Amino acid sequence: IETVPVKLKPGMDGPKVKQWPLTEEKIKALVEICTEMEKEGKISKIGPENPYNTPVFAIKKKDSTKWRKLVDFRELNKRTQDFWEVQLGIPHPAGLKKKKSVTVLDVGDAYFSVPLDEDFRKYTAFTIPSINNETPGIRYQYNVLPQGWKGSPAIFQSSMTKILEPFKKQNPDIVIYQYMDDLYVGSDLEIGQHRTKIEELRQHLLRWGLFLWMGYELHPDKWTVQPIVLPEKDSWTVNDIQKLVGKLNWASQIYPGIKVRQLSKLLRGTKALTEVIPLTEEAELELAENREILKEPVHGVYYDPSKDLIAEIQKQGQGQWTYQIYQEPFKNLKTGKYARMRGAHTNDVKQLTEAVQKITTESIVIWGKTPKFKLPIQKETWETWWTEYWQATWIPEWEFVNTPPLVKLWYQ
Amino acid sequence: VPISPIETVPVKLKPGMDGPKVKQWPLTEEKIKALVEICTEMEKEGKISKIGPENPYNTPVFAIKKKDSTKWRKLVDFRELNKRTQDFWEVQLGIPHPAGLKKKKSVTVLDVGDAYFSVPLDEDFRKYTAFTIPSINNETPGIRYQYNVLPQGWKGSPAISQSSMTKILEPFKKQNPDIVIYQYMDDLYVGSDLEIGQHRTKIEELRQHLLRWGLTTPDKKHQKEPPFLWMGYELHPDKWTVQPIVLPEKDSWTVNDIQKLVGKLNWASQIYPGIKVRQLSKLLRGTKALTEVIPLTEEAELELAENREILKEPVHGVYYDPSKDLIAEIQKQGQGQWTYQIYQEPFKNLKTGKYARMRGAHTNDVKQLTEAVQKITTESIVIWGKTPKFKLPIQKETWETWWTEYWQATWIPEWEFVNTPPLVKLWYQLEKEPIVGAETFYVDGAANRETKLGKAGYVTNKGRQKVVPLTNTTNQKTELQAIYLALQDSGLEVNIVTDSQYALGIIQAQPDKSESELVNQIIEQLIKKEKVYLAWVPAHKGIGGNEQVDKLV
Ligand SMILES: Cc1cn([C@@H]2O[C@H](CO[Si](C)(C)C(C)(C)C)[C@@]3(OS(=O)(=O)C=C3N)[C@H]2O[Si](C)(C)C(C)(C)C)c(=O)[nH]c1=O
Repeated sequence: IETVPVKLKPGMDGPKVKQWPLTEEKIKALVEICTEMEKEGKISKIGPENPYNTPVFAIKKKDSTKWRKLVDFRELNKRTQDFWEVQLGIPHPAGLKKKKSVTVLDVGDAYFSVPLDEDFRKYTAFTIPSINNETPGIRYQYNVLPQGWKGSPAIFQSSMTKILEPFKKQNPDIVIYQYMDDLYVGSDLEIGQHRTKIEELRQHLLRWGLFLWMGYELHPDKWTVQPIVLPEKDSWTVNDIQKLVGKLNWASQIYPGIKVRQLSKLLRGTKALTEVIPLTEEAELELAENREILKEPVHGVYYDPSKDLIAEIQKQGQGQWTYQIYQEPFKNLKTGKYARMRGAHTNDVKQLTEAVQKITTESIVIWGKTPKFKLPIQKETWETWWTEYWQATWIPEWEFVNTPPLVKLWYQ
Repeated sequence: VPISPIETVPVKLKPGMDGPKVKQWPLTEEKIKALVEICTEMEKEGKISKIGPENPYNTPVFAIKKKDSTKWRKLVDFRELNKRTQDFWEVQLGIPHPAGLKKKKSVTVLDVGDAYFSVPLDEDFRKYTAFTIPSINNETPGIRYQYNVLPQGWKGSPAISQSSMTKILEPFKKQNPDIVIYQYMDDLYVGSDLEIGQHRTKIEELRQHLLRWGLTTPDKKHQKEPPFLWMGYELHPDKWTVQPIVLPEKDSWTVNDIQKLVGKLNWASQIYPGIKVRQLSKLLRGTKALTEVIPLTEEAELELAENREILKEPVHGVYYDPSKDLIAEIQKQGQGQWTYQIYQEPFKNLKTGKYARMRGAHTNDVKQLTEAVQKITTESIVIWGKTPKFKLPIQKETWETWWTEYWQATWIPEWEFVNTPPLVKLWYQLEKEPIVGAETFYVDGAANRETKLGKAGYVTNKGRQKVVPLTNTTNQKTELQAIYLALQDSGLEVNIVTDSQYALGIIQAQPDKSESELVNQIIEQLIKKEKVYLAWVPAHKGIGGNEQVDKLV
């Protein structure tokens, strides 16, 4: 006797989501994968009486040579009524984001033993499609807790605790978090230390019964929200003052105090763009006080668990991407940049996907609730290829920008 | 010989609903005579059963001897029950496409409509299947019956029938990785690239396997001679084409009349290269009526001729061969239209297609090429499960310049340049830094929303200035006109300064064709310039010409 019944919200029915076309390579890979999952009772073939469906696809895991099955439960999770504590105080771990280092461990394959509630199982239906629709797709549903479902960790949570307390006692300082298939553990420990620190949890966990041999190390030292900086120059041309006046005007949206009157006054006139204009003292002071306000932080910038987190991304060129997270326009909760040379400098789509993952991971760690992305890319282009580079167990939500912001440069 | 049973699929009615109660029809004695004759055949076969009136439900029975064919056939109307029957997994989504089919040396057709008919129906659901045969003259109680099998016309029959057959065949398919078994409608298609003799064995074997569930299946689907009219196509032994298209020559073209003209030429395009559709289509966006005659932009009636010219020469596509590669070629048809051919060996197409520019104010050739490409990628994955190698009319250097500079993220899969004019190219490029020694034009526009009167003009560092009066204009058009004046009165190198975020946007998208012949004349000016630097500044800070040009009110 091992399952916990579960339902949906009032008027919320199972998912009926279209499977998208897959490559012959991925299908053959999902077939093989899925046969074995059947041999071990993990999932079973279902009849035509099950109408529901969730998309599924295949990937090559982080630092991997083997294919892996990925199921997009985004819709099923929005249909899942999260389970809650019975004492009102409910905390996300702020400490993890405050800790020096955060190591992510994939604890998904643990759920493969724990059974799923019968009256819910029909809801995890999915199809391996055929090529050119010649044959009817091959359908299954889960018998055990599925990777990708968020109501899945909530169940194993008051069970993992048991698996984690033999560590929490021992290392009272460390913080441990959980978002989906992964465990987030951070420590204010020396790297050599913190690193070896994980094998202790990575090992003591197998004793509890328990892929998991790869390395991804993560750190928070940065500015929460990178500060806006103005340039320092000895000679300023009309074009420089203009770009400056531009950047500042944009910043006064965020920092009310930004005045650019004396900086504007020199702009009066109709001089060649490339002409050097000498700075006055009236506008130096204007520039001085402006820099100060820029050093200091936005006032009353509160987070609020009731609204959603929005991540914006800008393609700056040469594999450089800036990005911002927020819930309120002009109220950045965090900024940053991904200028990495690990992804393709020959593939935009590939670079953006990576950008989105890293920004997602950063989000979970700071708030525990991934961001709603605004992509600098035509809808069709993104869905056609993003899956070909996804390496994570979860998937955020995302809209699409179609008009280039003027603010691109103002960030880098 | 004992037979394996065909387990039943649990069926349920919708959320909080109950069986149908539709009173029976008033029939002809003759029909009643028939229905009785028939239901008696069925009773013995087990297909149906007699029931007590204790069973609450009922579904109306119709009867029809059809089209000079003496045979009388029974026909239940489950329309109601259906509407109260749960949803099942859909067998419908998507249509296989000819260019995707993989031929085999040997192919046998087995009729399996009979097995279908032997598929047991869920017990707890049989109840809702009840139906009554009226008695002659109404002098006796009607005969009560409920199905024990999947009733023709019922909602869950095609799915469950297919599903049950998928299951029976599963083991066979496996134990014989060499052959292919397809399931379409009420037939099984068995193909194999095997020795003429061996194939017949494999059939005989299949037959033995299906007999384990007591099903006897004869090569019965009526033998027909190629080509086979399947879903709008002609499937010849080695080639496929669409069934003929013939278009209307009337002068009284109406919305349906044209709506119709679209559906057929588009269909024709998957195989016949170069069929334009824009023109005839253009006036249809601004309509809500489907019943009246329509004029013709000449550019619209000419194309009809082009299509017709293309359509008089038989054109066929091939079937798929997995070893050989997959290749797609794209060409610019002109005017936001494109065309492509997917093939394996040159001068032998699998299929062809077209892509028309999405509706937008302004656009450029590269963006469109890119879209056409994603479309072909998507289609190709659907049909062959892989992306083809692309042969595009665009230089590697142009593509490289474009994407590295484009503000969005964009991507074309493995592709190689093909020197076939018209080449797709970049028409102009804005400088990245101001231009030393080039005249700086501070431009500015404005319109009074009420009066609709504005001014568009500029002032320069060289002292050159100009303000032009306009009527019937917007606070956006004035801004673009101003930029246009600067482009007109400046030399080959020019620095332009606007405050128009709107203008910046349009031009920062680098379109090469627009709807505004205004934005379209600007593009033309841009083409002619050697170096154009476009800068932006904030309004009402009273800066430069926009300020000197701003005070001209
Ligand atoms: C409509 C149709 C199809 N087929 C064949 O069935 C299979 C598919 O069914 Si159909 C198209 C109904 C579906 C929708 C894919 C299930 C088929 O056999 S294969 O194993 O050699 C490979 C196939 N594709 C078809 O062969 Si061909 C038409 C390619 C032929 C020219 C005779 C060699 C017929 O023999 N007759 C038909 O009328």
